Amino acid sequence: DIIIATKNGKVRGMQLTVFGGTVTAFLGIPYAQPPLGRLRFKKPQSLTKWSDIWNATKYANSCCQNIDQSFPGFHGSEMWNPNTDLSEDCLYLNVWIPAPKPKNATVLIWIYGGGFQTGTSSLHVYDGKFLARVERVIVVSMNYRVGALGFLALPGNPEAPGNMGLFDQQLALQWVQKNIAAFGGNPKSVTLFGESAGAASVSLHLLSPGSHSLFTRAILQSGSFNAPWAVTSLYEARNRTLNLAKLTGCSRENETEIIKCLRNKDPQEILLNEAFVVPYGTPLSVNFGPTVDGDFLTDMPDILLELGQFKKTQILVGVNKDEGTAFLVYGAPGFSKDNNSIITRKEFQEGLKIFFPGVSEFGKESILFHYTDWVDDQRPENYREALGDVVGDYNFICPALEFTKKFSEWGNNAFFYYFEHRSSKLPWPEWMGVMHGYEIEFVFGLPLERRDQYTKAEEILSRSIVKRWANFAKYGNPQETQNQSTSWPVFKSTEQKYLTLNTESTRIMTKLRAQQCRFWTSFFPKV
Amino acid sequence: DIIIATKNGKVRGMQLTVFGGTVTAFLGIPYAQPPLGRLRFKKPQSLTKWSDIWNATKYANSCCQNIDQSFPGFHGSEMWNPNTDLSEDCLYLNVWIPAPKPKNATVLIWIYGGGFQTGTSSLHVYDGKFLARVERVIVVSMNYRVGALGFLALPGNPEAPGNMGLFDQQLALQWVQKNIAAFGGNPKSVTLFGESAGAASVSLHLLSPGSHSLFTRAILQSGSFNAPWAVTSLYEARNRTLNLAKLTGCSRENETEIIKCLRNKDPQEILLNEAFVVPYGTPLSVNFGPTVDGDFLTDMPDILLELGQFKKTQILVGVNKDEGTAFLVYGAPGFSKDNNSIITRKEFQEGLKIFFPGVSEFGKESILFHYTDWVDDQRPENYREALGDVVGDYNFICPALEFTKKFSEWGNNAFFYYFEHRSSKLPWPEWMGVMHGYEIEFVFGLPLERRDQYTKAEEILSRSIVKRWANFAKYGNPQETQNQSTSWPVFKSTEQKYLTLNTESTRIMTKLRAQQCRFWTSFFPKV
Amino acid sequence: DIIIATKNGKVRGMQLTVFGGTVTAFLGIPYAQPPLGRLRFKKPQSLTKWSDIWNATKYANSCCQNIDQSFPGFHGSEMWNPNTDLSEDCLYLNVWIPAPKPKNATVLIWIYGGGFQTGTSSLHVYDGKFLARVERVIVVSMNYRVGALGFLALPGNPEAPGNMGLFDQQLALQWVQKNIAAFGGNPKSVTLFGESAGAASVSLHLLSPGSHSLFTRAILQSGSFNAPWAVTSLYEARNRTLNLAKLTGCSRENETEIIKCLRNKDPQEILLNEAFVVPYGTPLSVNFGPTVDGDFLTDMPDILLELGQFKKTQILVGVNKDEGTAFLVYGAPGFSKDNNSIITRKEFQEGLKIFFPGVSEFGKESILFHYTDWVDDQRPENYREALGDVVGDYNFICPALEFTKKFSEWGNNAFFYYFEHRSSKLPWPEWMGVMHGYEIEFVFGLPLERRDQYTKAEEILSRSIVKRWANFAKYGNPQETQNQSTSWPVFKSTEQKYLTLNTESTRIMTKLRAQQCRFWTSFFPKV
Ligand SMILES: *[C@@H]1O[C@H](CO)[C@@H](O[C@@H]2O[C@H](CO)[C@@H](O)[C@H](O)[C@H]2NC(C)=O)[C@H](O)[C@H]1NC(C)=O
Ligand SMILES: *[C@@H]1O[C@H](CO)[C@@H](O[C@@H]2O[C@H](CO)[C@@H](O)[C@H](O)[C@H]2NC(C)=O)[C@H](O)[C@H]1NC(C)=O
Ligand SMILES: *[C@@H]1O[C@H](CO)[C@@H](O[C@@H]2O[C@H](CO)[C@@H](O)[C@H](O)[C@H]2NC(C)=O)[C@H](O)[C@H]1NC(C)=O
Ligand SMILES: *[C@@H]1O[C@H](CO)[C@@H](O)[C@H](O)[C@H]1NC(C)=O
Ligand SMILES: *[C@@H]1O[C@H](CO)[C@@H](O)[C@H](O)[C@H]1NC(C)=O
Ligand SMILES: *[C@@H]1O[C@H](CO)[C@@H](O)[C@H](O)[C@H]1NC(C)=O
Ligand SMILES: *[C@@H]1O[C@H](CO)[C@@H](O)[C@H](O)[C@H]1NC(C)=O
Ligand SMILES: *[C@@H]1O[C@H](CO)[C@@H](O)[C@H](O)[C@H]1NC(C)=O
Ligand SMILES: *[C@@H]1O[C@H](CO)[C@@H](O)[C@H](O)[C@H]1NC(C)=O
Ligand SMILES: [Ca+2]
Ligand SMILES: [Ca+2]
Ligand SMILES: [Ca+2]
Ligand SMILES: [Cl-]
Ligand SMILES: [Cl-]
Ligand SMILES: [Cl-]
Ligand SMILES: [Cl-]
Ligand SMILES: [Cl-]
Ligand SMILES: [Cl-]
Ligand SMILES: [K+]
Ligand SMILES: [K+]
Ligand code: NA
Ligand code: NA
Ligand code: NA
Repeated sequence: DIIIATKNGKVRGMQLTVFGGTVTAFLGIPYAQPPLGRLRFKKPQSLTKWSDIWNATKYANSCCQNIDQSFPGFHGSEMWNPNTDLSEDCLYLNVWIPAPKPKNATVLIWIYGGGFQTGTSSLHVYDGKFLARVERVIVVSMNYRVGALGFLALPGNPEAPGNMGLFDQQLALQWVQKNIAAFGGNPKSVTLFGESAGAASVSLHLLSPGSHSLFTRAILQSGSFNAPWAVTSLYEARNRTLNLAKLTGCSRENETEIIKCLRNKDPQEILLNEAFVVPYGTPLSVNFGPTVDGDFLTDMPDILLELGQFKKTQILVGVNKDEGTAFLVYGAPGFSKDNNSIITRKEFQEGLKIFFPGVSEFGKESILFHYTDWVDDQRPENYREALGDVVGDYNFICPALEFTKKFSEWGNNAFFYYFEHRSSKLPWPEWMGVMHGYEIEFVFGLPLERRDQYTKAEEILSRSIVKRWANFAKYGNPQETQNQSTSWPVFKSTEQKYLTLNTESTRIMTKLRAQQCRFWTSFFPKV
Repeated sequence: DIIIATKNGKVRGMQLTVFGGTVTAFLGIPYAQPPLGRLRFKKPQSLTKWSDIWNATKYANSCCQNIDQSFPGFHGSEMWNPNTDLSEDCLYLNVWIPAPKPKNATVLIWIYGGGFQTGTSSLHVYDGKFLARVERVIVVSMNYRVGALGFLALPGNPEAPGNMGLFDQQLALQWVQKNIAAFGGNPKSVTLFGESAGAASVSLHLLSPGSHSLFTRAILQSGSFNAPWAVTSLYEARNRTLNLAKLTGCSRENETEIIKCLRNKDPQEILLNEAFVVPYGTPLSVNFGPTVDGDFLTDMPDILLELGQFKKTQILVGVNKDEGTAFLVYGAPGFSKDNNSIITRKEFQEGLKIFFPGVSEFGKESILFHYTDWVDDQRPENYREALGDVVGDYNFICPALEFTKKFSEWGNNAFFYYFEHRSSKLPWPEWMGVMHGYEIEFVFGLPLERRDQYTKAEEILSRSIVKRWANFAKYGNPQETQNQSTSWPVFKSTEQKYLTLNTESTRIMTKLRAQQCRFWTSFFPKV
Repeated sequence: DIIIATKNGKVRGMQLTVFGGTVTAFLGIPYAQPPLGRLRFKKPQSLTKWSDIWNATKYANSCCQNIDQSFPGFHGSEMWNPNTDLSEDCLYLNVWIPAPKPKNATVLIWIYGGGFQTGTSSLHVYDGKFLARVERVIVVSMNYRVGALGFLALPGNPEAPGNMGLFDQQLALQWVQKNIAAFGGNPKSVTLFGESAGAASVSLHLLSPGSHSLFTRAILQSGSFNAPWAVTSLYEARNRTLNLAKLTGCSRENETEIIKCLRNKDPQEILLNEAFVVPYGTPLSVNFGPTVDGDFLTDMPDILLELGQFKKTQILVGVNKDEGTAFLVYGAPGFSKDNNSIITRKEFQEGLKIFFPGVSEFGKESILFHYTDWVDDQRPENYREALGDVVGDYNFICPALEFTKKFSEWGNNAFFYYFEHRSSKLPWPEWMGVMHGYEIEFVFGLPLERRDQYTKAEEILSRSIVKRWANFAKYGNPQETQNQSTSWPVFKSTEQKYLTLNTESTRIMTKLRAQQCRFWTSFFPKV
């Protein structure tokens, strides 16, 4: 029976057996007033406090969200769907601590991705028990609001100010500051890590004055706020809020009246209308996401990045070799997870329409030109691979690299990785390669479980990643020092060294995607 | 009558005459609850407090320990045996202060060696009266628990958490922080110094967060925690604790029950069984020593060293020219302190078995290969000298040099010495050369006593060492500035300058044991 | 009527007219209990406090001291004799402030010289009214005890611990810290300046931990503690105290009894015996001066200087072109202030005996050799000039330069001057050149007074010195920025730039007395 006294009252955890040892799991601790009724669309409000013992022995409700129904029965898509009841009552967090209770352990705080429209902390591939067991760190993860319920913005209006889910994340960091010592944690040694939209969140906490003292350092897996899906302009955000009102029958003259009406809608009516607030979407559409609110974010984030206005600390940043491929089967013509998807030039052309719907003809021809100068054989997979690379380079890899250059130009140490191992168990087909999201199970140490059908080479690779992430969190330096590992150099503009993560041999390389990123970073923005 | 008010009450010292002046000695001040009964195997508990005057006019009990009985009646071994009653009631410390009472004197705190299985602060060669007299520093030394009573580990279990004797040392540093100003000491100018296991302790205080604010700088004489005898793995430590239980009839199912039973054993039964907790020992075996406990030591120390996680301050590190020779007469075949020990190739081979019992045949042939390429004469002492060098280089000199490179790579000033003077009075034979432990009497200034049969050259050498150690403690720079001495350069990786200490001429040299340490440091660990 | 409330009570000043403006002078403010009766030979004790108004309208008693009677009626010697009653009741200080009262003025604190055997703050050439008038700084000066009454040492015995007059100076700095804001001063911007023994005092405050927070920066005019007259060894100090006891009939067995007896002697009996505590003196003898007391001075000062243990701040240091000449007429044979003093080789030889009484024959021949290799003419003044240079280089110039190299090697800015202007009014004869002590009237701005028979060129030179000293005190940089002056470079070891101060043209030169100082600094000490 393990009971911890928190600031707001007692909580009871549960003991788990993990690799011949024990971890204590406190699952579903609340960290804010449930955001219901008059609190829908508002900043999270602080927790009242309880007497008696709160039982943190099961995962809580996931936040309301639309679900992926493109591949019913298929584990490759379905593993990302929520595995707890959906509810507006979802502001809870999880804590995994080593047993015996540690004395002053580093804390790793996970922020899930999902486009800021989806996601939940309770997914199997984010289970923190393995990290707590093996590295003796404490792992924390939180649910935060997503979609319109988390990001609806009528900027400047506190009834719906925008960025509510980012404030949810913030309030959970504050909970760790006030409470984690009771669990044997060091509030002075907190590292945020997150993937995709979770990585873009981590990058925005580096920018938010109110987050600066709530953590020590940051890890960004395939995401950063300068990615083109990551931040909505004030103009598109007001437009979206108003389109949502049109569709739900809540157009009014007074803006506060609009929100009042929106608070009477059932969550379903709101979720059903989210896809249509926009005239054309792509598979990467973020209809309701971070905005410049004058509160969480004081100015356009590209300006803060460029002018050095962010927390000074070390970062670890990385991407997967085939980021863009998972998205091609959610609308590009000629793609299928169930065949080899050899597409024509005409199909490639139509795919650019799917992925770059607002872009001029010239803009799209410039993409085709940069990506279809073949080298040179008449390989049939040319157009299929080019489309995946287009989508991965624009959306993930070039923004990650550019975030990393700009951040390290102000004097701090940065480490960059390129993940290139395809899981032996991936249910998606082979042409999709080393997909977006499929490093996460390596970072959380799932292949450390022998029962679990990963190869030996994969266990060893995961074990080494876990040690490098942990050494980064504790010490600021992602080395694996005992096993003659390749030493991981800092990423500097100029040399731009990065480390490859793979099962065969780990390499130091330079200037990842140099020709492609010159295209996306210096030319495409002008288009 | 000299009485000092401490935090826990009054203590009375005694006045000594030393070189026509006076020193006040407070011998046997307690600094913790005696660790008896239910306190055996636990962290030291803080002192209650007394009324009336505590008389600190004699050395206290030394901690329980096995004694060296290899050479009964021989001063060379017997001078290292305890010279006060053994008792579990042994947590006391000594203070020597100049007379008249100084105003804000630097403090030197001595930590004795003995393998973490033996040792005591009351030995003649650790008498602090000469340093206090001549350099006007205050000298403090403490008894700390050794053997299973000090280092038994069932890691994570507070009944026997491990590292108890290191916590004893810590609690004595805390006593100096709270109390030394009353004696005319500056708690802000404390230097730790220690030899062998005492030097490895000093190096672990550089690593322990709880020790960081309890001292200013560090001196390491023939020892550092990366020496292969200095730290026990969790795995060997649990195994040893359980083997100890088997032998004492204390195997139980509940671990806390094991410890409860262990607390009913007479100390002798525990001491008698210590040698056998291990399947084969060597003369350097440390059966019960420092472990990674999650408390004193938060992670494997080689990781902390490599990643720069330790107190930033100057260090003084050194070794003796023939470290390994003293050990050859505690089991290598063909050695004797009573003859010249000319050994054959076959004897050298068997000696490697004595010193490298768990090592593969290949591992041992690789030692023979590196050390027996003769230059080149057919000198009969070849194999005898090679064995001493093998044992000194692996166990002391290469680990000291590697500690020193890694520590100074993070920006702090380091000074390295090579002691090469054989005492005119050494009772051990000539082939043993400049032995392990025989600088200590020079550091404590014993040859400053003319009555004492050291040569003039030795008095002068000791006087100069004492001044360099004192200048290091007070000022961070071990120079002797008045007598046209050789200026002592800082040790940097790259140049690796060190200073030789000898009676003839003091030299600046580079890259001590460069070829040997490449062997022990980069190859041998792989074996 | 100008009345200032101090910590110890009200004081009344007087108004002076100075160059068509007003200065307020508070002369004779007490700063310690008078050191009489049982307080003779002890550290100064803090002031009780008074009611009613203390009248600070006249200079106080000067401390007991022997007087210079070598040239009765001669202004050149007599201007340095005390011009107020002598009394053991002499711990007072003076304050000159601009009118109107300034708001946060820099403070300059003057410490007079006189061999630590003589001197007083009330001399005409130390009048601070001109500096306060013209630079709007506040000037403070104090009387401090001299001779045995100020420096008698039985080291470690608080009845006569040594350095009492240095503690007098310290207690006056503390008075300025606690009280100067009431006078419109900035306790955060205090510069010490002093000449000869006063300059050596300033250099020892840079070394004393208890003085570190009592001032900001330092100016050293012809003096520093590494000069060979500036510090007495423990051995000579005990010997002197005991010789004093022999002569006064106070030899006892108990040392505290010796001091008790010494406290019954009339001050005259003590002063009369001071010259004889030593077997042979020279004209630069300092019979009772600073010692290493373990209190003011924690270790030998040459060690602290060399190892960088002193306050980190800017210094201004300088010397006069003919330091040594004033001393030749107090005992060297063949010298007279009343003729041209052309001396023979034999007279030069005897003069070395006067100035280097304890030195071997070899030591003295080595001086003759270094200084009498003529260039080359058979000029009759050769030996006369050589003796002056011997005495100035050994006693003042080489020690000042060496202090300045060592101090600036630890990173702080240093400025060095060479004063080479002979006052138009000097009453001493022409062969004595630019004498020791005759910059002081330039620093205090006496030639700014037109009524006063200095030339125009001298007024301008003084005005420029005053501005450079003031800019140094206020800003750390002794520039005169408005009148196209020669920019004063920092003194670095390596280049060793210094500035010449003269009436014609001000020059930047390098490596003052390079060949002579190599002799005194690297060879002579071995002799
Ligand atoms: C792989 O499967 C895809 C997905 O269906 C096939 O794409 C279809 O091809 C037809 C022609 O029969 C188009 O008119 C359809 O509209 C496509 N369907 C969709 C739903 O996009 C593709 O042709 C197959 N490719 C292979 C076998 O190489
Ligand atoms: C020096 O003394 C040693 C120590 O005894 C001798 O070693 C023994 O040599 C014998 C042969 O007589 C071996 O079988 C023994 O087992 C050795 N004894 C032990 C106890 O180790 C050595 O031979 C002598 N060496 C000399 C005189 O050069
Ligand atoms: C200048 O005056 C000095 C000082 O008196 C003269 O020195 C004396 O010379 C005589 C020879 O008549 C020595 O025996 C004396 O002992 C010296 N007297 C003292 C008191 O030192 C010196 O000769 C004169 N030099 C000149 C005129 O060039
Ligand atoms: C944990 O470590 C920090 C520094 O990182 C320290 O200030 C803090 O007080 C520690 N707390 C413990 C050991 O409880
Ligand atoms: C280091 O290597 C060993 C195998 O030689 C393995 O058991 C262990 O998991 C490795 N540790 C890390 C952190 O990679
Ligand atoms: C001793 O020295 C320190 C600085 O090293 C100072 O802060 C402290 O207060 C001093 N104490 C004394 C002189 O009592
Ligand atoms: C310096 O040298 C002298 C002998 O010339 C000697 O008496 C003294 O002990 C030496 N001091 C040190 C610190 O070595
Ligand atoms: C004088 O200047 C200092 C800084 O040099 C400042 O901190 C202080 O308060 C000032 N006092 C005044 C203007 O009274
Ligand atoms: C600057 O020069 C003028 C004459 O041109 C003079 O009156 C003044 O005293 C000078 N100031 C200083 C500080 O030297
Ligand atoms: Ca999977
Ligand atoms: Ca010895
Ligand atoms: Ca004059
Ligand atoms: Cl085309
Ligand atoms: Cl390159
Ligand atoms: Cl062989
Ligand atoms: Cl070299
Ligand atoms: Cl001659
Ligand atoms: Cl030059
Ligand atoms: K090898
Ligand atoms: K010479
Ligand atoms: Na489903
Ligand atoms: Na014995
Ligand atoms: Na006179």
